[PDB]
Amino acid sequence: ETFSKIRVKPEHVIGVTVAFVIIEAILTYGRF
Amino acid sequence: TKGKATVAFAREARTEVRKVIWPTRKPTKDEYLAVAKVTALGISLLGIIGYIIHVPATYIKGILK
Amino acid sequence: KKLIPILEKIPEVELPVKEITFKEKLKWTGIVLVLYFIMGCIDVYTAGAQIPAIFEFWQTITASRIGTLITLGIGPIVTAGIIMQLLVGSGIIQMDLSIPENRALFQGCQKLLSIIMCFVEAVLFVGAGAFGILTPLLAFLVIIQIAFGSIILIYLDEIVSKYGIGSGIGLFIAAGVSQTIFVGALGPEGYLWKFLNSLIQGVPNIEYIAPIIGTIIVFLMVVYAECMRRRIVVNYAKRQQGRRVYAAQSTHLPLKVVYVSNIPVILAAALFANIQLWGLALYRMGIPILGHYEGGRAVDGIAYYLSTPYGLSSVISDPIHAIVYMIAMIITCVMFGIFWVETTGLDPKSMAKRIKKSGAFVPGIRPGEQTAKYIEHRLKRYIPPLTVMSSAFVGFLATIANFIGALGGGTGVLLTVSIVYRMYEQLLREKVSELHPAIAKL
RNA sequence: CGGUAAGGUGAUAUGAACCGUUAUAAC
RNA sequence: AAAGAACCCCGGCGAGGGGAGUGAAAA
RNA sequence: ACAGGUUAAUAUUCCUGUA
RNA sequence: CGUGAUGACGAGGCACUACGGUGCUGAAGCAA
Repeated sequence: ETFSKIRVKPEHVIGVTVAFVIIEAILTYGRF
Repeated sequence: TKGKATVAFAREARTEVRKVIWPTRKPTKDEYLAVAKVTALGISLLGIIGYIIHVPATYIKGILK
Repeated sequence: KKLIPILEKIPEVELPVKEITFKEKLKWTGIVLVLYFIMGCIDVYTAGAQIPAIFEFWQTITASRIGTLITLGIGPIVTAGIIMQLLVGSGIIQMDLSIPENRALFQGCQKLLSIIMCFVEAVLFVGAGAFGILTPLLAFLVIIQIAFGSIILIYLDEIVSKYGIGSGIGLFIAAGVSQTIFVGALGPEGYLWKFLNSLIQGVPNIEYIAPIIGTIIVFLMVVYAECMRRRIVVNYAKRQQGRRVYAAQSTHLPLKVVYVSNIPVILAAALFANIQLWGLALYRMGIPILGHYEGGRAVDGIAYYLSTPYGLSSVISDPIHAIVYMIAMIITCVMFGIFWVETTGLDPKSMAKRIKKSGAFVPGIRPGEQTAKYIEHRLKRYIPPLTVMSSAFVGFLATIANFIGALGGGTGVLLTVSIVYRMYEQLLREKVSELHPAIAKL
């Protein structure tokens, strides 16, 4: 298995990704 | 040295089997076509899904660039 | 002792021993798929709306898309895996995985490196002049986003890998190519139209429909492989009574042909990917170690001799160039292939158990099936080739698939077609495992 | 050669592959 | 009329049995 | 038609060497 | 008795291995 002392539930990575999208999706576009 | 000989032989011995394995329907008036079907069908779904998303977003980007 | 400290700091994915319904593995996969396509729609935050064309060579095997939140794509992950297979391959760092140690060592380790290669590539990309404006400030910002997007994939892969079907990478690649096709041919600036329109305009352009053909041909060719197949077996045995039938007969087959050299060739092509990148990079940022690019790609040097010819039409105007590449790829394939042995691959040991039960044994009755139980050598022998064969077989079909040249990437189409079929199989082994909650190993 | 006909390839006998539905299925 | 008892449990992936359903009835 | 050699199971029968 | 046979086999070693076992090599090889 994995020696990853930390456990991360997928629901997070998904939501964290919805994060990158929103941020840059607006950080870039929607100028001004 | 010998190593190369054996390796070269194995390839030949295999080519021989390919000869025996065919009869059926070379392979079958349904088999081959199948792979292409499922394969193409799968690529279509993945490709189609990409098209939706993709192209609509491009229209907007251009129309607001 | 090992890099266990930071290694234990690198997050992972919570694998539930709960009920993960087919319907859920499916629905999961799909969510990953979309976040992907989506990320491929979003440009990287960068004022310099002007970018120097594109690298028509890295995108395909990388499943990336330069200029987007995934401009680096699977590229790192592949790079990483490439090194590992290189070290743990040429014995340089001999390891007998067997033990959950070496196994989880080889892995965990590689994973880390993937994040290392995640940033490296990022920097290398911008440093290769993938965007044009090297505003130390803006440059930094970009790299951030870039490698971080690739990170998300690394974790999205993990998700699919433990919450859905098939594989992230495998998926991703097929995801990209498929799209690259459906869009290139039919999308906005679609080719089918550019051709169709060119017909209406009255100036029939054979160059607009061409690439579309290239792809059909390639598909039919790369597919021809997934056609053959034995048939098959077989076994036998009866005397049922275990308290409920037990007639016993014996499984069948066959299975198909190709795929094995899948991950291998993915690495060969990916090697070349990191050369054309690493050469240009270490070109407009140093000395011409690898080759003199100019014009974007390379027009001389190791780089030149190792640049796949595809795109639209096959290039005859350089025979020698062809020859070398081919041979160059071929051998590179044999390599990673061998390095896949020292590691792991389609093994008889494994097929032994499972090709020695189909039937019965037991007490009730005399159902035959002797098999079997000491006759494995019959596989490892008949086996060797199967996967292969290879660096020239698989590597050849891929390379020549590029001379011909096609939409999405001759080679890309290949992997895809395979990945897609190995993905169909996955969907079946599942549609069935969704019945008898046990035979999760037959 | 005649009758007959949506059903058939005798039984334990399923499955598999096939033959027929209008006048060379089968009986 | 096979609807000849899916599925769950003890038991030696036994024997046998207890539930669960089929059935007008498993008296 | 002999001596070696060989199969999980055949043998002056199969392989070899020599009749 | 020659030859068959500077061939084979051959104590034992160098190898893998599932632990049924398998490869490379190889001394003496005569007389009463």
